[PDB]
Amino acid sequence: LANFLVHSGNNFGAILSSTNVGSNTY
Amino acid sequence: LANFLVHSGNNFGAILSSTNVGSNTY
Amino acid sequence: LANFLVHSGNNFGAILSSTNVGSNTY
Amino acid sequence: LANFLVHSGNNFGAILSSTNVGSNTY
Amino acid sequence: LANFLVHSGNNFGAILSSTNVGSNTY
Amino acid sequence: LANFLVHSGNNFGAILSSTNVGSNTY
Amino acid sequence: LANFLVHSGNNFGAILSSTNVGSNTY
Amino acid sequence: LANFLVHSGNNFGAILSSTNVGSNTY
Amino acid sequence: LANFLVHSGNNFGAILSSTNVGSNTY
Amino acid sequence: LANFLVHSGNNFGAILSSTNVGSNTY
Repeated sequence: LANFLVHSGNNFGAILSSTNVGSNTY
Repeated sequence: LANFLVHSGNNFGAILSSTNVGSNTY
Repeated sequence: LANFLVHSGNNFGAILSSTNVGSNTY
Repeated sequence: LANFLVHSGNNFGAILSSTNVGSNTY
Repeated sequence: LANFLVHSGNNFGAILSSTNVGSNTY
Repeated sequence: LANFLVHSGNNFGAILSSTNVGSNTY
Repeated sequence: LANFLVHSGNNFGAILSSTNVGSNTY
Repeated sequence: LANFLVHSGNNFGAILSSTNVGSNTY
Repeated sequence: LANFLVHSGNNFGAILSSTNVGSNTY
Repeated sequence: LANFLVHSGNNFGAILSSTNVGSNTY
C-alpha cells in the first residue's frame, strides 16, 4: 500500500518527512 | 497507493514534508 | 495515487510542503 | 493522480506550499 | 502492506522519517 | 480583558467557539 | 488579562474552544 | 497575566480548550 | 505570570487543556 | 513565573493538561 503508513483514530502528533530541523542558542 | 499515507478519523497534528525549520536565539 | 496522501474525516492540523520557516529572537 | 493529495470531509487547517515564513522579534 | 506501519487508537507522539535534527549550544 | 484572547501579527488559522463539527463516511 | 491567552507573530494553527468534534466511519 | 499562556514566534499547532473529541470506527 | 506557560520560537505541536479524547474500535 | 514552564527553540510534541484520554478496543 505504501512505504510508510500511519493509521489512527485520533491523531495529535506531528509527522515529519525529509525535514531539516535546526536550533542555535547563543 | 502512495509513498506516504496518513489515514485518521480526526487529525490535529501538523504534517511537514521537505521543510526546513530553523530557530536562532540571541 | 500520489507521492503523499492525507485522508481524514475531520482535519485541523497544518500541512506544510517545501516550506522554509524561520524565527529570530533578539 | 497528484504529487500531493489532501482528502477530507471537513477541513480547518492551513495548507502551505513553497512558502517562506519568517518572524523577527526585537 | 507497508515497510513501516503505525496503528493506534489515539496518537500523540511525533513521527520522524529521513529527518536531520541538530542542536548547537554556545 | 477577556475570557479568551488571541493576539497575533498575521493570522491564518481558523478560530472555533461553541461549534459542533461532525463527519459521517459510508 | 485573560483566562486563556495566545500571543504569536504568525499564527497558522486552529484554535478550538468549547467545541464538540466527532467522526463516524462505517 | 493568564491561567494559560502560549507565546511563540511562529505557531502551527492546534490549541484545544474544553473540547470533546470522539472517533468511532465500525 | 501564569499557571501554565509555553514559550517557543517555532511551535508545531498540539496543546490540549481540559479536553476529553476518546476512541472506540469495533 | 509559572507552575509549569516549557521553554524551547523548536517544539513538535503535544502538551496535555487536565486531559482525560481513553481507548477501547473490541
